Amino acid sequence: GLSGGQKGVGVSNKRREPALIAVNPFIGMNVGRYCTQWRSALLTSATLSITSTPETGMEWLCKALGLTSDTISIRKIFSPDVYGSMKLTIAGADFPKVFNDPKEQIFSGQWLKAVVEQLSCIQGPALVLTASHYETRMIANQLGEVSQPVYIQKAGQALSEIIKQYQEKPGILISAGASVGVSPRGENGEQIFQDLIITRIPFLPPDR
Amino acid sequence: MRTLNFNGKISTLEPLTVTVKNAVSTSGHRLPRNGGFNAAPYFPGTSIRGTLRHAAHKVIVDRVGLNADGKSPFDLAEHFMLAQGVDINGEAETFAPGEINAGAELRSKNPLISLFGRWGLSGKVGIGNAIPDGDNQWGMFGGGARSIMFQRDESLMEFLETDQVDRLERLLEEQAEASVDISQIKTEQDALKKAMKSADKDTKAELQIKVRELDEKIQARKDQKQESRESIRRPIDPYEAFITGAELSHRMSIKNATDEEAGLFISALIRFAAEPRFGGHANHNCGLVEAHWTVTTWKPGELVPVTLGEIVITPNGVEITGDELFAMVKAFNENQSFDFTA
Amino acid sequence: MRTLNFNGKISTLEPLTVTVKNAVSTSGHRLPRNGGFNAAPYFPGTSIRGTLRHAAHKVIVDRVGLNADGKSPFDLAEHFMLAQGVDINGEAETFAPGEINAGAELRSKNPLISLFGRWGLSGKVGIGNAIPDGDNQWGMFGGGARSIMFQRDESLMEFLETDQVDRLERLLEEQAEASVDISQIKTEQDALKKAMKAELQIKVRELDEKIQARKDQKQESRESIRRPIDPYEAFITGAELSHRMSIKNATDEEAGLFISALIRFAAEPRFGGHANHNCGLVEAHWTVTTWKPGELVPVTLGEIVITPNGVEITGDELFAMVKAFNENQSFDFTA
DNA sequence: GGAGGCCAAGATCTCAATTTCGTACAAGAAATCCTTTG
DNA sequence: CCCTTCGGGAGGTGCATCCCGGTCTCGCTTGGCCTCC
RNA sequence: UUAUCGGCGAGACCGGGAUGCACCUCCCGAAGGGUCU
Repeated sequence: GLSGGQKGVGVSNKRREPALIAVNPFIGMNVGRYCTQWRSALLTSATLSITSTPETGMEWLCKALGLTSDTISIRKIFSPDVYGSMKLTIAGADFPKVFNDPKEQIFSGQWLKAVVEQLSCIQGPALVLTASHYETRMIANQLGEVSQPVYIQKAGQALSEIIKQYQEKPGILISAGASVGVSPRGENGEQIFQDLIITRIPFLPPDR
Repeated sequence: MRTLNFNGKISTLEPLTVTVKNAVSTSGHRLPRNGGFNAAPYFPGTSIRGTLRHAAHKVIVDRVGLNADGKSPFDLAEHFMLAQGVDINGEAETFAPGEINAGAELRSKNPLISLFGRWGLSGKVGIGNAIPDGDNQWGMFGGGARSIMFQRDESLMEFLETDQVDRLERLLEEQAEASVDISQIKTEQDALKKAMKSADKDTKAELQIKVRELDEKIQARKDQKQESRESIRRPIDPYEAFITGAELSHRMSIKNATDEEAGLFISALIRFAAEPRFGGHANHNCGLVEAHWTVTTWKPGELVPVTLGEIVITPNGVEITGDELFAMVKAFNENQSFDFTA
Repeated sequence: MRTLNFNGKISTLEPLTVTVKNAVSTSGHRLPRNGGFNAAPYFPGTSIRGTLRHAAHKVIVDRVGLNADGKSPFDLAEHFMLAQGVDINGEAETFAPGEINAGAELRSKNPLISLFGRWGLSGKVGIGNAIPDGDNQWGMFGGGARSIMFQRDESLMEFLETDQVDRLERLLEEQAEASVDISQIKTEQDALKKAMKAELQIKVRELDEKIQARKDQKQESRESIRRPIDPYEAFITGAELSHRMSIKNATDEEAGLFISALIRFAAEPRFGGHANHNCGLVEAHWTVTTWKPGELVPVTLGEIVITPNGVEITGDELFAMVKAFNENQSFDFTA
């Protein structure tokens, strides 16, 4: 536990047994060893590059899997020149602070009010992607029916159920961080959310 | 003039408690935590230092002696100077140029003030904090509930007159009605107190104002009550204290201690051992301790210390070991040239 | 003018228990632990102090005496100040100028309040906690279950009237129905608790209120009869508990009052509660030792032994203290 | 007697005042679960 | 194979210090004077 | 990048005094009983 990684409390998937979870601090390079065992491995992803510069936005894998210069064969970022259209709306600096007191996870009433108002100003199907399920709960409580069907991802609920329910009847869909690589298709390949609302950037909590 | 380090351990024969204003919060009585909230608590060196300073003050009072009616020659200002280092007379500077060398003569003629300093004069004695050796050596003690005597025992009712029984009846009726009213005030005011957490900073002032007026309303509801002011029936909140048998490592240092100053300190320890009480909650007999200290000297320039002896304070007695400590105590006792009215 | 330290042991004639509010949790009644969940339980000094304070108060009212009808001259405020330490009239305050040097005269005139103090007046008596000597010596006592008398012994059927027999049958059937309903609702509550926030707590409060309403929808027998009794933790019979009290700067009168209160407590040596199960009965022996400040060792003034066979006092110092307290007619408790 | 070094003296004058990161997340499998039950 | 109780109640107050003591410099050139060669 | 080049530096103990303590019993009630070499 102490030597490296994160400590936590676990509840086993089957039989729901209490446990004390720790992180193996030397199996991080074993996966890299495992990849290199293959004749030639290729790690590809849509968000692997933090930045737009290949040789400075890729060190998260270089360090996480332990890859030194032995295993940096090529680092390239390929994105389409024009793929779809993106309009951007942002909360300026004067926008209310999200957490009045983030240490106790308290969302400021001003920011919640503004988020509720802006969500109520939408006129088409939309996918709100919160960070926490607590935030989902608070925005759902403050927000009401806005002429757009509301849908909520309950804590632990598999996103398949919520997405299937929301597909047939589109509208507001609040999803927490449980959805990481699942997007709601329109059941025939068409976009069914003109608006994608990130209420707050999913900042990770401090790890003391 | 040599440095004496008393390194040792204090066992807690009874629970050991203290109430430091910064340490305590709205939650309840809590010991200071030697760090952040969840850090291991320590007994303040301040309470220990004050206890031993008062013990030394009483030692000096007895040494000077009392006249036939039993009063001490010292002025009240001198009592305060000796035991608390407050010059109520109203003159003690620090950088007085003429007081540059008066410190030496003052220390020689006033061993207590030398030992325990004052405003402007350094204190040769430094009493460290007492920190528990092991874990879980502290807990909540003394929690309870003040009840009504006549309701716990009915034999006390045959002692009261009919008019007094009626007074108790009115007291209990006022208790019940005012308590339900105060409970309603408390529930509504904590209902809006939890709205403080998520509130605009401008509205936080209004929330504080509303809480303050509701507290004033509580006070008014208690004031209109006639029979009693404070509720007889009440749970007494427990206080945080070290467990019985808790072993706390303790460290003291008399810097450049003369023979007479160290002797006075040892006499203070001896007289303290008569009532080995540290801290508060004398009710519940908190503070009784069994402390043993090894006195070690360290001549500057030497690579190792020399253990002069050990001071063991136990409920069965005070054991002084080592000829050097006996010599210091004897030198302090036999030195008649002290003037504490300086 | 000496500080008397009573160091000794309390043997447990019948199990010794106390329900400290902070100690007891929803899990069950537990003795107040000496630090954490796993330490050795102790008997609070608070309960001992309260018991001996009430004993001293009874000593004082007995010494003052009663009228022909048998009424104590004191008033309610005086009674509370003496044994309870609470000023009904509200005429008490700490660090009050003018009370300076009223301490000595007040203590001399009121030895009891000198011993146990009042709000703002330091109490000379400090009543330490009872710590068991060895390991174990504590366990769960009481237990059992209240049961329907009428299904255990049947001679009572010959006592009850037919209408009362019908009432009993209705009681039994309706309590069985309430039992199954409450078992179902409590299982639901437990499952919801296992599920996991403020809204959940509000729902829990609403469900508890619904349970209370169901218990209120009960024509005759709102409280269940055939119910288990939660055991209470206590010290075992014969448990030796090391005990330390100290009268700080005690007069002969104050110490004599304390010894008199000890005798009156030994009249009914009960500590804590569960008096229904005779819990709290104790036999205690205390060596009384004084320590003149400045002296290196303390001197044993005497010994006090409390036993059902009697109260033994040895050492002429304790007799002198008791006689001094009894002889001193200059006490004024109506202050 | 020249040629290095150490010190003193030389005119009055330029404009400006500072304050404290981020908050809560968790999918399909060799597993050890297991070992049952017996 | 029973059936897990009621609620009581939740402090009053103190008091919140004094005083030091805030630096040199130097950002160039020249000659007069001192010893050195 | 309108050129070329240039460590700003050296010294300082901020320390000296204080007990946070003073008052509260958490108790109140119950048979766990009955069936079988």
